[PDB]
Order: sequence, then structure tokens, then C-alpha cells
Amino acid sequence: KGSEQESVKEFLAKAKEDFLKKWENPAQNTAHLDQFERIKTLGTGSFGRVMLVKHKETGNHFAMKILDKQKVVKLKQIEHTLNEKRILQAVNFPFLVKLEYSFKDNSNLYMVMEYVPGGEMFSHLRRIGRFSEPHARFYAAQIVLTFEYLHSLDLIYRDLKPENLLIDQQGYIQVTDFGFAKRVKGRTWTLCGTPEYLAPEIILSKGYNKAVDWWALGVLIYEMAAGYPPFFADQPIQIYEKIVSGKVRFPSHFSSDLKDLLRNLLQVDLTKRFGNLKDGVNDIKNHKWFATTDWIAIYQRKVEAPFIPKFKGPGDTSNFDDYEEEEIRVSINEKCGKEFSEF
Amino acid sequence: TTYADFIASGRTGRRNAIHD
Ligand SMILES: Nc1ncnc2c1ncn2[C@@H]1O[C@H](COP(=O)(O)OP(=O)(O)NP(=O)(O)O)[C@@H](O)[C@H]1O
Ligand SMILES: [Mn+2]
Ligand SMILES: [Mn+2]
Repeated sequence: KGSEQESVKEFLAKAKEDFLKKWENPAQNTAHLDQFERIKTLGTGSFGRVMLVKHKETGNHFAMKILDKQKVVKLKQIEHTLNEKRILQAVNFPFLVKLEYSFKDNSNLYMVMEYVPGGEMFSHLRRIGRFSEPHARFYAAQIVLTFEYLHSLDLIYRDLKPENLLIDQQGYIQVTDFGFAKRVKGRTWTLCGTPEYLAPEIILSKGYNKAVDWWALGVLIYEMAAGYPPFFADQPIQIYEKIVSGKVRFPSHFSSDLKDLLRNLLQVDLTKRFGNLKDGVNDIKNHKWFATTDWIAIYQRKVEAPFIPKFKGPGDTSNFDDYEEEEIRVSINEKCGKEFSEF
Repeated sequence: TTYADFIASGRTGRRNAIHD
């Protein structure tokens, strides 16, 4: 807000200086495997397994992502895993997960983050059904500020979905999974993301920019307030078919202000897409749907969260689904050491 | 209802990233 737009511009100029110093000088092997006791698996994905861990020497719990180097290789994720780690240690925002330590050994790569105990937003959304517009707006505003922050550092995030958003103690979001995140000034071409959330430009095999994230926010707001994603089917081939068509049907209960904003984000013509216009983010921020949002209070965490998760002591994992436990083997021979030398 | 068709679908569980 004029004075506030200046404060934001000046903020970001300075945060950019901090990001560059860490991006240019990354921290390496800040721990080893044996300082940690592995409690249980908090969640899994196509690539990694995150575990609740305890530091033996300090009694502190963290969340540890484990990637098998032989799998990173077969899945074509070498440069992506290196981006993930390099960006995550250089970033610093209230809504993003904190990377404490990282290290590797003969078999795996390890990233040790702050343990976010409230569960995935996914969990809570599916249990409850759908969120109310004011609840949906509370979270959308956090992601709006996060993207503004990331994009100004020349970063595309690329995997926005309820499964990658976690709920902290205060009921505020922490974005995890930087696996597709990339510092890029021009266009980029990798087919990557999650089916329902893919912008039509990715599907179409076109170069894309930071607008993919804004499309993803349209998909996320729709899913949080309807309780289902705008484009769904049984097979991925059917969702893509739907994405590219461009036809969105809103539930009757969405406000006209909500439908207006989503038509602006779920804009198939990246030219007309909000967040990619001359004004950028201020289009989304000054939308009538966010007229009540005090962007500063949300940034400062001064707003009372609509939902607070309950826990009963540390390592308390009740907010997460249960997963089958795998034993993690470390080979007697170093696997793919050349490809991961900077990690 | 659309909620009904979605709840009966194949993709109502945690959705993993594309890799293939
Ligand atoms: N810091 C964290 N605290 C608690 N749980 C976390 C944390 N980071 C990740 N997790 C959980 O572990 C799951 C898998 O982590 P993620 O980083 O998404 O793995 P991935 O293999 O990159 N997944 P994807 O690429 O989305 O298929 C997440 O969905 C969260 O449920
Ligand atoms: Mn993920
Ligand atoms: Mn991922």
C-alpha cells in the first residue's frame, strides 16, 4: 500500500542480497547418519521418504528426507536434487520449511529439516471435506506472499499441492518439497509437477516461466474451497485432456469474487493470466477476493489461524498417516559419487 | 453430485509427483 509497496520492494532488495551470498556459497555435510535415531516415517513420495528422527546428542527431533542415489539417477533427478538442496539452504521466509543439515554417504542423500507437526494440509482437507472461503483465503494469502518472495529471487517452485504444504503449531503453512524448484531467468522446459496441478503450457511442451505457479495457486484455491480439484479423472491422460480444454465449472456456493479470481488464474492464455501481467502479483493482491486481507499481519503471523492442530508432546506424529517401515541399507561401496559431489 | 463422482474416483489419495 504505496508506502507498503515501497517497504516490500526495499525488503525484497535486501532479502535478495542474503539469498545470493548463500546460493553462491552453499553449506555442505553438516551432519552424519549416526547422530540420529530414526523414530518413524512421516510421509513418502515418488522420490524420497521423510522420517521423524531424533538427534542422539541433543534430544532434538527433525524431519529427514532420504533419497537413494541410485533412484535419483534412474529417475532423471540428478540436477533437480542438486537444485533442491542448494535453493533450500539459501532461502529464508516465515512460510517455508527450514533446512538444518544435509549430508550423504555411500548410498543416500540426506536433508534434515525442522519437523512440522500439524500434518499435510491434504489430511485436514480430505477429513473435513472443503474449507470455508475465509479459511481458504487465509492459506492462499500465505502462498501468495511465498511466491512473491520466491519469484523475486528468480525461482519457480513447480510442485504446489496440499501434500507439500504442512501445518505448523500456530496453524500457519510451511512449504516443503523443493525437488522441482529452479533458479531460472528465461524459459524452462522440463515436464515436471503433479497431474492435476500442471499448467497447460507444461502439458503442451512449451517453454514456461513463473506463471506455472500462479496457475497452480488457482488449482489449489479451487481444491481448498470445493473439496475436489477442478480437473479430475482416474488416469493422468484424462486430466491433461481436461486441462488443455480450459473449461472450468464452479460449485454454486463459490462467491462471485472467488469465481472472478479463479477465472483470472485458471487462464489458459499465459498472456491473460493473473500474476504474469504488467502488474504481476499486485493483480492477485489487489483482487476484491483479498480485500479483507492484511498482507502485513499475515506476514508477521499476527492473524489468528482458523485451525490449530493439537499434539501431545514432541514426536508426536498423530497428525500423519502411518506408512510401512523400510530398513535403510548403506552399501559398502560409494554409488554415483561424481554426480553428487556438490551435495 | 461432483463431490460424489470425485469420492468414487481413483485419485482421492495422496498424489505423488510425475517422474516417468
Ligand atoms: N519438514 C517436514 N516435516 C514433516 N513432514 C515433512 C516435512 N517435509 C516433508 N514431510 C512429509 O514427507 C512427505 C514426502 O516429502 P516430499 O519432500 O514431498 O517427498 P517427494 O518424494 O519429493 N514427494 P513428491 O516429489 O511430491 O512425490 C511430504 O508429503 C510430507 O508429508
Ligand atoms: Mn511432495
Ligand atoms: Mn518432490
